[PDB]
Amino acid sequence: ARYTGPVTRKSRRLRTDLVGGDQAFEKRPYPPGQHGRARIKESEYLLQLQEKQKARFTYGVMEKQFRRYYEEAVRQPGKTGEELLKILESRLDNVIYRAGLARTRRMARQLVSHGHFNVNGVHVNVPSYRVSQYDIVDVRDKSLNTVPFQIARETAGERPIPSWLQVVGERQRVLIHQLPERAQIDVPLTEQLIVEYYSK
Amino acid sequence: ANIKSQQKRNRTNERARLRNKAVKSSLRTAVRAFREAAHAGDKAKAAELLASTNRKLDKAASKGVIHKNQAANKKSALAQALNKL
Amino acid sequence: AVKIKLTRLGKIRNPQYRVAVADARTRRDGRAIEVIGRYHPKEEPSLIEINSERAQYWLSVGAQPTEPVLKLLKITGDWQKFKGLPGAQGRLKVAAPKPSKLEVFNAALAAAD
RNA sequence: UGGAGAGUUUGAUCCUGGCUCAGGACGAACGCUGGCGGCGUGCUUAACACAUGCAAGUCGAACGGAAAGGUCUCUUCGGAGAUACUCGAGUGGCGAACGGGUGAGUAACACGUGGGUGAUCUGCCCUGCACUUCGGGAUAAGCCUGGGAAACUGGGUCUAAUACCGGAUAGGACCACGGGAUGCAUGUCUUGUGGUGGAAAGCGCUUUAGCGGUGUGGGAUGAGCCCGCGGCCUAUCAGCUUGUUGGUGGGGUGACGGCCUACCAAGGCGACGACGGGUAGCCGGCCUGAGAGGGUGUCCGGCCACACUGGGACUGAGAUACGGCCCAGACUCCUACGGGAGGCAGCAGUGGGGAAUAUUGCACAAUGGGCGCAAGCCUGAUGCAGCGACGCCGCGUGGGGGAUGACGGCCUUCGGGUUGUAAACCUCUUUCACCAUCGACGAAGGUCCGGGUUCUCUCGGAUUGACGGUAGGUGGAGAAGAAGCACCGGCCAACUACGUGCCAGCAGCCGCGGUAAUACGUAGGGUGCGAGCGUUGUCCGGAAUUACUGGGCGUAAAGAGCUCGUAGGUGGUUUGUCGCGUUGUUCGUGAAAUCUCACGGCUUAACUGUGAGCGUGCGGGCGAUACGGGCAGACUAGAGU
Ligand SMILES: [Mg+2]
Ligand SMILES: [Mg+2]
Ligand SMILES: [Mg+2]
Ligand SMILES: [Mg+2]
Ligand SMILES: [Mg+2]
Ligand SMILES: [Mg+2]
Ligand SMILES: [Mg+2]
Ligand SMILES: [Mg+2]
Ligand SMILES: [Mg+2]
Ligand SMILES: [Mg+2]
Ligand SMILES: [Mg+2]
Ligand SMILES: [Mg+2]
Ligand SMILES: [Mg+2]
Ligand SMILES: [Mg+2]
Ligand SMILES: [Mg+2]
Ligand SMILES: [Mg+2]
Ligand SMILES: [Mg+2]
Ligand SMILES: [Mg+2]
Ligand SMILES: [Mg+2]
Ligand SMILES: [Mg+2]
Ligand SMILES: [Mg+2]
Ligand SMILES: [Mg+2]
Ligand SMILES: [Mg+2]
Ligand SMILES: [Mg+2]
Ligand SMILES: [Mg+2]
Ligand SMILES: [Mg+2]
Ligand SMILES: [Mg+2]
Ligand SMILES: [Mg+2]
Ligand SMILES: [Mg+2]
Ligand SMILES: [Mg+2]
Ligand SMILES: [Mg+2]
Ligand SMILES: [Mg+2]
Ligand SMILES: [Mg+2]
Ligand SMILES: [Mg+2]
Ligand SMILES: [Mg+2]
Ligand SMILES: [Mg+2]
Ligand SMILES: [Mg+2]
Ligand SMILES: [Mg+2]
Ligand SMILES: [Mg+2]
Ligand SMILES: [Mg+2]
Ligand SMILES: [Mg+2]
Ligand SMILES: [Mg+2]
Ligand SMILES: [Mg+2]
Ligand SMILES: [Mg+2]
Ligand SMILES: [Mg+2]
Ligand SMILES: [Mg+2]
Ligand SMILES: [Mg+2]
Ligand SMILES: [Mg+2]
Ligand SMILES: [Mg+2]
Ligand SMILES: [Mg+2]
Repeated sequence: ARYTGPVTRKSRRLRTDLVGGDQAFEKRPYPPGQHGRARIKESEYLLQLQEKQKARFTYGVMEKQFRRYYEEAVRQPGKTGEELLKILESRLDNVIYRAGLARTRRMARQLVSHGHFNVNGVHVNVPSYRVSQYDIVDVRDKSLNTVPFQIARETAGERPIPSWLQVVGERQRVLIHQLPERAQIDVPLTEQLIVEYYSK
Repeated sequence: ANIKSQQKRNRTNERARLRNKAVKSSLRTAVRAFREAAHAGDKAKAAELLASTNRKLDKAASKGVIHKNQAANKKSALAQALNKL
Repeated sequence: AVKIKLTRLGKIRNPQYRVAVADARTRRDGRAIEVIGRYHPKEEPSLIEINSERAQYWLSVGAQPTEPVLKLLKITGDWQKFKGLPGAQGRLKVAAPKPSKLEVFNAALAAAD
């Protein structure tokens, strides 16, 4: 299942703008509802729950799928908040966002889900594909001369492309150099509170 | 019975029982006759009914009626009754 | 007596197999006496490995192979070097060596520059 | 590489200490709701009673034969001709002791683990050496007849064999006396002489078809028996045992053995729990946990036990003999009343019990098994499908813009706030379903017929797939067919209005409701999840509330009224030694699966393959001697005189 609801409503509760730029946010940066402007009680469980909610609705990942990401983030060496954002970033719909082939996160999910992309010449239609090192992310030969794909051509300059992937020319195909460590990950969220949420 | 081969085998398990029982009873009435001559202290028939009792045991062991380690255990016991008389 | 047989231990639509030495009075996935190989009949040629110094031990001592394992020991050549046939070299063939994952990535960087 | 706390004793406090909750899991059930696919899984209670079909056969290359089919016939026109490929019934060989099910019994060498067998067995398979030799008498079937209601059965004639029985020759059978090797006491293996003995079988042939038979040395596999250590509650069970503990002479067995028997000795076990009572199949594993521990034994895999209840042998290499035999018992059924028949804890299925668990499905294509030289036949093992959100995993129910921030609902301090970029509207894209169409991999094989030096082998073809016209590819059409459930006083994320007035009712705790209820009922709003969400049952955690890791006992629960002493636990200084504990290292073992790591394959993931760790242990060889302990001494500080 997907959320399929209002997107500003879960950017107002978390007090943090989740999608890239929003005018409905910053007119009302307080949580929604009829009791929207009230003084909230700053608990410790609230700081740990809402920080996990920043990570789910930024990426569009349900709870029984986000929990399995934690079950292998704590089990790999290194840290836990590092490798949690590493395996969340390598989802293929998040690759289409960072490569500048989509406007928001919810259309980068459809363009993978409706089957507009290959990887190694293999037709994928799952958003939760985890790209490894040296993967090419190619677009289908049929899906050129298409309206949402030609709008991603001239608009390849307004958002920064991270250093862990590379976009090339007239073939809009994405080359994955390595899995990103920390620095080229965009930060609306702190990472140690998601690790402390599941410790309860 | 119910299976076609099982009626076949019931008829052959009884042919084999009547065959083997006649051979085992011939061994018991030939070891016993040695025990008469050995208990009387004869040494005349006991030296030559041993040679016909052990020969009946080896023929019963080649016909599958008794096992070969059973024939060896009965020939060793009758021969050690001869050497002590 | 002693057989050399296969053991189905894959998924539902992926019948993996192992070449295993077992008694005839045993179910398929029972205790093998010794596992000596494997057979994956889903790749484009096949994926066949026989240990070839343990398959010579069990054939010399009396293990009767079953009829689909007999076709495998003729292919790898372990049957011909036991009965003394002139097909003693292995006539098995491996899959086509694909260009590796690093090679395609360097081919794509040079394709743009 | 891995440990979280909160509420509640009081007017208030600090300790002690119970109770309760948040977490995870499930063979599940119930409630509301419900789109799909992948993959697992599904009588936990009555080892309760079972209708119907199926679940074990096969060989004419063992034998007599000719009931069925195809041929050669004579020829009635619907009967004759075994001579003849093929074959019902029958004899004979092998199989039927495997596979499949269930957890009633068992507290035991049943199981796990490591050994012993100088105390043993082992069909078929592989290999070394000899051999495959003379005869004989019958019988099933067939045919003719007697008894019986049936199930079935008596008699007379008649015919074979790889059926059966009797001889000749053949050491691993026996007895006596010797050598040569080894040790772990009985002994064991190898050889020599004398005296005694044991076997069998042929059939087929396009004319280098071919399959078998028997005695033995040696392997391989399977199995039996014995022993060390390991895993439940109970002392409100304290005396159990007479073939019981041991010896000798016999008997028995595949084999050691009171396993059995006759005499002789008077032992054997027990406070380290004998004898008894309660319960339970055991393990790899599974769930929880920071680990140590605690609960459990369900799928899968190993082993054990049982097949309507209780006993018993037979056949065979091998028997708890599930779909065998005999007897007794209970219960169904036939009968002419004399007598007979049956055992789903095989796969589906019905009744019943119950909170609750499915189809009287397809296929022998793949893999395993039985027989056969082989083609083949058999296989409810198995491969699959049907059904149930029962569980895990994955994806959808739209996406990008969009303020005059509309209508409606709700709240208001009557200015507005909120649902809310959410709708309306413009616009883009078809994953899944939906329609049309193409169409698999599982099959370097199974068969036939061409080329092959025989074995083998391909140029290369005819054909052979239950799942299946499925998965998957392609084409079409349009936002089109697709969201619910609990909770919102604290724990614990999320609050207002109205109805209600100790009533109706809520609740896990302590508490809420007696006319302004953030706790009851409804609406709006919100939060957590999402094809699910909640309740109940059950176990682990939190519980350092059984504490070894890891607690206590002056007054909170807790020092026996006090001493003496048995078993047990514990031990000062020092020299030497053995190397049991301890410790180092190495080989054997610790099955596979599951589990952690790393790559690889299903579009991802679950799932699956491979490699390495893990397997805390246990056995064998070789090192170390500080400490503990055993052995042989010394010393005076503790203790006694
Ligand atoms: Mg899900
Ligand atoms: Mg037969
Ligand atoms: Mg008599
Ligand atoms: Mg004896
Ligand atoms: Mg008080
Ligand atoms: Mg109070
Ligand atoms: Mg319903
Ligand atoms: Mg049951
Ligand atoms: Mg016949
Ligand atoms: Mg035969
Ligand atoms: Mg059985
Ligand atoms: Mg005759
Ligand atoms: Mg002779
Ligand atoms: Mg003879
Ligand atoms: Mg007595
Ligand atoms: Mg004796
Ligand atoms: Mg005795
Ligand atoms: Mg029981
Ligand atoms: Mg703990
Ligand atoms: Mg079981
Ligand atoms: Mg069961
Ligand atoms: Mg029953
Ligand atoms: Mg016998
Ligand atoms: Mg049977
Ligand atoms: Mg039955
Ligand atoms: Mg049944
Ligand atoms: Mg009922
Ligand atoms: Mg088959
Ligand atoms: Mg087969
Ligand atoms: Mg389902
Ligand atoms: Mg339900
Ligand atoms: Mg399509
Ligand atoms: Mg709160
Ligand atoms: Mg009120
Ligand atoms: Mg309420
Ligand atoms: Mg509960
Ligand atoms: Mg504890
Ligand atoms: Mg508890
Ligand atoms: Mg205490
Ligand atoms: Mg004290
Ligand atoms: Mg007091
Ligand atoms: Mg007190
Ligand atoms: Mg006192
Ligand atoms: Mg006392
Ligand atoms: Mg002591
Ligand atoms: Mg000391
Ligand atoms: Mg293992
Ligand atoms: Mg992968
Ligand atoms: Mg695995
Ligand atoms: Mg050792």
